[PDB]
Amino acid sequence: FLSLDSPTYVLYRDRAEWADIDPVPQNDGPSPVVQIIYSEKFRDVYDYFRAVLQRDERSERAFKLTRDAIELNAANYTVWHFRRVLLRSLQKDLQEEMNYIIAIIEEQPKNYQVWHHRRVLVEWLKDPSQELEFIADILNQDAKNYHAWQHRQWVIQEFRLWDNELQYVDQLLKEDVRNNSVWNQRHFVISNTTGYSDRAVLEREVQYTLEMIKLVPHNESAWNYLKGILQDRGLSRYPNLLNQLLDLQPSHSSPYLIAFLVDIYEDMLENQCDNKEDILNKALELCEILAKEKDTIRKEYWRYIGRSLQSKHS
Amino acid sequence: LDFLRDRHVRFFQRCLQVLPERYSSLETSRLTIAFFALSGLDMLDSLDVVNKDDIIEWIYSLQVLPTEDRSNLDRCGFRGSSYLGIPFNPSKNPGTAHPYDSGHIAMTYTGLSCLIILGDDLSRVDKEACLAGLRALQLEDGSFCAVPEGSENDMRFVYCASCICYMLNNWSGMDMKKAISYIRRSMSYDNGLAQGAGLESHGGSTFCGIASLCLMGKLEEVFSEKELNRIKRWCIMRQQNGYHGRPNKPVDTCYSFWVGATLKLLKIFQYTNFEKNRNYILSTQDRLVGGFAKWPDSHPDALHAYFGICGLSLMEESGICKVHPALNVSTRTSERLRDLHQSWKT
Ligand SMILES: CC(C)=CCC/C(C)=C/CC/C(C)=C/CC/C(C)=C/COP(=O)(O)OP(=O)(O)O
Ligand SMILES: [Cl-]
Ligand SMILES: [Zn+2]
Repeated sequence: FLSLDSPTYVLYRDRAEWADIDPVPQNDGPSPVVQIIYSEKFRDVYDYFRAVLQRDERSERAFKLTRDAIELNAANYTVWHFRRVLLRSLQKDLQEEMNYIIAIIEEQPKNYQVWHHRRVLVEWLKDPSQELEFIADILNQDAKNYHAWQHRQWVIQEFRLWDNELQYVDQLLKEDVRNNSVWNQRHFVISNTTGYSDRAVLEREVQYTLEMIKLVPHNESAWNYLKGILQDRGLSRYPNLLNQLLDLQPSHSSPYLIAFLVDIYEDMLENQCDNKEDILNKALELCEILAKEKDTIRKEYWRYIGRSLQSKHS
Repeated sequence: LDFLRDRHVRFFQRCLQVLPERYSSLETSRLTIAFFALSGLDMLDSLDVVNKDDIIEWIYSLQVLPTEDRSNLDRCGFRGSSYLGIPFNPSKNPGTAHPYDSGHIAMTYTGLSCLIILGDDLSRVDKEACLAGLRALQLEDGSFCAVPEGSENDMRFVYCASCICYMLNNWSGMDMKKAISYIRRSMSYDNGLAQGAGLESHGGSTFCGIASLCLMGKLEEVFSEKELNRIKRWCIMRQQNGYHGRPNKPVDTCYSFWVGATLKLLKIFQYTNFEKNRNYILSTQDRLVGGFAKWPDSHPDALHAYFGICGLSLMEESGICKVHPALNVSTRTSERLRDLHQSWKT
C-alpha cells in the first residue's frame, strides 16, 4: 500500500491503526560491536516489526508491515519466515505471492532467503509450471548463477521435468561452450535419465564432447566432462580414444589434452598393461612437458606427479 | 607490492566499531563480521587493540539459552545480532521465551570461535543445549539447515556443524555417518565437491567437505587414494595466478584460502606457485582504507580482508600468524583450544 518513498508516507509511530502497539527497540547493551546506524524510517519499521513478532500477531497489518521490512532488508530470514507464517494464517493468495517473489529475485538474484522462499511456495502449490521459464530468464542475466542452477535441478527432479532439459543444455553450450555450469547440467540430465551404460549414449556423448573440444580446445569444462564419463569405466579400455587424442596433439593441443593422455597412460600402468616400463616413460615424458612448458604454473605439481609414477611402477 | 599490516589492523578495528546504514543487510550476521575482524586481528597479532571483555559480553548476549522449562532446546545456539529486541543479557539469567528466537548455525560457529579467540573458556556456554540445537538442524540426507524454522541446506552448514562439534569437543551434535555420506555424494564427475549431489563442484564447498572430514579425522577413511588424487587434481587446477572458485570463472582473493587451505589439507599446497598467488592477493589490497577486495581496484570488505590475509598466511607472509587450515583460526588459537579441551578432561 503506502510506499516507503511516497510523498505522503507516514511513520508507523504516527499511524492511527498502530496506536495500540508499543514499538520494541533493539538494544546492543553497553558496548555494541559492529553496530549499524539506522535512519529514522528504517528503525521505525523494524521497531514495529519486533513488536508484531514478539506477540506473534497474525494480522493483515502485520502482513503489510513485512513488505516494508523486506524492502529495507531482504536478507533478514526471520522476516521471511514470519511472512510465510502469515501467508498461511491469513490464507493469502499464493499465486500473488509468486508474482511478488518473482520480482524480488530478479532484483536480488544472489540472495539465499529469496530463493528459499520461492521453493517453499512451489512446494506448497505443487505447481512447477512457471519454474523452468523463470529460471531461464535469470540465467539469461547471469548464466552461472549458482542459486538458479540449484533451483532448476530441484524443480526438474521434484516434478520429473527431464523432457526438454538436454535440449536447453545444447542451446546454452552453443551460446558459451565454456560455461562450466551447463556442462554440469548436461551430466545431471543424462545420468538421471538414460545413464551412460548404454554404449550408444556413451558414444554419442564422447563424440559430442570431442566436437566441442575441436571448436575450443582450451576448455577445462569439456575435458573434465569427457574424462568424467569415462574415468570409472577405465580410460585404458578405449584404444581408439588414445589414438584419436594423439592425433589432436599436433594442432588442437592444450594442457588439458596432455593431462588426459597422462591419465590414460596411468590407467594402463594400473592395469598391468603391455610394455609397462615403456608406457611409464611416455607418461613421465608428458609430465615434464607440462611442467617445463605447457602448464608451468603447476610445474612443481607435475614434477610431483611424475615422481609418483616412477616410485609406483618400476 | 608490500603488505600494509598497520592499515589492515585499523581496517579491522573500524569493522568492530560503527557502520553506515548502507550495511543494514548485514544486521542478522553481525557476529560473523565480528569473527572476520577479531580473527583477522588475531592473525595479525593485534588483539590488544580491542577490549576483549566488552566483546565477550556482547557475544554472550547473543546466546539463545534454554528456558526454565527447557522446552526450547531444539532452538539453542547463537544469534547473529539482537535484531529481535530481546533484552540484553550476557548469558546470566535463564532464557526468556520468544516465539521466533533461535540460533543460526553459522552464528553458533562464529560465536564459539570468537569466544575462543578472545580467551574465554566457554564456561558460560550451555554446551548440551548447543549440541541439542545442532542435532535438530541435521536433515535426512545428512546435511544441515541454518535455523530450526527451516532454510536452505548445503555443504556450508555441514562445515559449521563440524566446527561446532570440534570446538565443543563432542560429536553428539551430529550423525557423523550421515554427514559423511552427504559429503561423499556431493563429489562431482569432475572430481571436485559441490554444495550437494548433482550440483556444480565449487572451491568453497570442496573446502567445506574436505575440512569437515579432517575435523572428524576421517579424510583417509572416506576417500580412497585414487579419489584423493582426483580431488587434488581438481583443486590445484583452480590456480590461474590467484585462485577461482570453479572452472572458467574469474579469480577472487578469497579462494586463495578456500582452495589453498584445501590443498594444504591434502598436503600439496607446497607444489603451487607462491609468487603469482601472493602477487594477485596483494593486487587486491586497498592501500588507502586497508583490507582486501575480491578483485583489484574493487571495494574491500571484512570477508575478503580476512581471507586474503589467511591466504597470505598459507605461504607464511612476514608478519602474519600461521592459520589452522581446517579450523579457520590461528594455530595459536587452535593450540589454546587444545589446552582448553585438556583442562575439561579432568
Ligand atoms: C567463516 C564463516 C563466516 C563461515 C564459514 C561457513 C561458510 C558459510 C562457508 C562458505 C564457503 C563457500 C565460499 C561456499 C561456496 C558457495 C557458493 C556456491 C557460492 C557462489 O558464489 P559466487 O559469487 O557465484 O561464486 P563465484 O563467482 O566465485 O564462483
Ligand atoms: Cl602442503
Ligand atoms: Zn570472494
